[PDB]
Amino acid sequence: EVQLVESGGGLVQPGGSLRLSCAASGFNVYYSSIHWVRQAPGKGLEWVAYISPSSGSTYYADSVKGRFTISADTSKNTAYLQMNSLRAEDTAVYYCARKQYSYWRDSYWAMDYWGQGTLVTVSSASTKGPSVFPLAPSSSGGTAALGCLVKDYFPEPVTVSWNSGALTSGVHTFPAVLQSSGLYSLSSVVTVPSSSLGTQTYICNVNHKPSNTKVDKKVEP
Amino acid sequence: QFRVRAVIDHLGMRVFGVFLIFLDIILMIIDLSLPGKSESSQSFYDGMALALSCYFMLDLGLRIFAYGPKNFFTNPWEVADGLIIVVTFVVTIFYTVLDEYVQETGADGLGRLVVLARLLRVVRLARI
Amino acid sequence: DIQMTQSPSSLSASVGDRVTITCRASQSVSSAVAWYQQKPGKAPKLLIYSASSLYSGVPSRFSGSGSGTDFTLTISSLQPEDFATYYCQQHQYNSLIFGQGTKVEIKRTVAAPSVFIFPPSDEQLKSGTASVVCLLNNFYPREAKVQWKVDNALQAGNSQESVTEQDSKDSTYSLSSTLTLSKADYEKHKVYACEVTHQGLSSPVTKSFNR
Repeated sequence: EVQLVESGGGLVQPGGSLRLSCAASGFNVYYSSIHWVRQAPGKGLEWVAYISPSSGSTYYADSVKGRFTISADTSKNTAYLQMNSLRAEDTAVYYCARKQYSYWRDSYWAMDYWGQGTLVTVSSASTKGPSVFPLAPSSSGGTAALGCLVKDYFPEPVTVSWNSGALTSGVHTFPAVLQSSGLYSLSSVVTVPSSSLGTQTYICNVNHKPSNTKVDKKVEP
Repeated sequence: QFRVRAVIDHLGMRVFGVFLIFLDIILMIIDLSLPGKSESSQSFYDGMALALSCYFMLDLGLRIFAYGPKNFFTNPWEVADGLIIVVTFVVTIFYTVLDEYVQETGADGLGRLVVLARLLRVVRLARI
Repeated sequence: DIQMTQSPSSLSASVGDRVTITCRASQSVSSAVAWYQQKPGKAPKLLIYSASSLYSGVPSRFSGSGSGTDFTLTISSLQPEDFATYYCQQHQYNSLIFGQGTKVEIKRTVAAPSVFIFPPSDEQLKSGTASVVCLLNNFYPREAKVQWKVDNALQAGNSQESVTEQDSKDSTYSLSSTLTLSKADYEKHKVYACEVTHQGLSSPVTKSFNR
């Protein structure tokens, strides 16, 4: 019954600004304490910001000090993080998390409930929808493997499902790699018994919300 | 009125009260004589350090309602003593409960001045 | 400035082993230390708080032990769904510091990839480029090699690999090699093959097509 739903992340030009909204559910923020902890792609966890509308004190990390401004509105029960003068190094996934106050001498409290995590990308590279190319199963037999290729998009990520979420057994959607060109590109494969080819229609459902692109591609031999 | 006064100023209660003034300093001394103990062990030492600081606030709360608030004004041996109990209670309730305090102070000597001011109580009870 | 050194950097262990991650502090910092588990793509979830106190829902196998400046996350019986990264943290705000992180991998029986080859779609060939995909499906260990060969010519510098996170049902990796060429260069050759060298294979397996 306790949830931290966050939003606001996206693409933003370096030097520009962007605000993250961490909405709270099932507790009064006015009594507890909300942190921002980000994570750069393929890197460790880094604590960034802190706030408690109780005391009203706020603390920042050195790498964001002077640029970031963590506020909170107890009216809507939501903590805000204003990111100004954004550098390329700030490109990370931002989580917000709650930690209630300890009144003893053990500090027997940690950050139990975290947020969902929102992606903040800081670049000048333009938004570009993906194109999908069906990985067609070729040479009843054993088990045939098909898929589709989501190519040449920016920025991350893309969500790729199968048969509108019907087929989910033995589906591997690989992590996206950044091509030498500067665009991301991943492929979603699925294994199915050869018996089912032709008589069972397979479609991969690609969605790239950054560019507002959504495409459902039919894979056939 | 003064119906509870017939029970509180009983000489079986005051020996217990001063016994607590000594007990507090005992426990607080075993505390600082064992630097680096268990986490649950530094919990009931501070448990009593607060419990015995609230008793002397309730006791000082009963020695005003059932004793007369005007007996303290022209009594310098009861103004400074009540002031000590208040100061000790505030500093203890901070140090134990309210750790919201994370502002700079260079480690305030109030955690020390209160440990010192807990000797002055025993000092004045050997003067009465 | 408290240095949180989390050792080891990464570890690999079979199912049901006793895993012991250690987090050393730069000085005496009480016993208010947390242990978080994060699965790739998801948000970090709390396992241990105050260095020994278990959180609700967390399995019995997760235990916390603090000794000196060294704190210890211990998993008694390792599970295939314990594939994650683990971090140690601190309590009391405005002083909370994360650890380096430990990557935990499941060791298991050898499995040979299922190799598949994919010729570039006509729809892509229309665009001006072609992409040949070499799929390695469900293998172990992660140590697999994929070489590209167009008409016996070993391509190098024009392909990109990508490996999924270890599966949480069988602990097998899946690899994907993308060979990107120009339409003109794709037309100029016939036999396209990807050659897979892996431990699970007693000999290098090659899959090929034409046109």
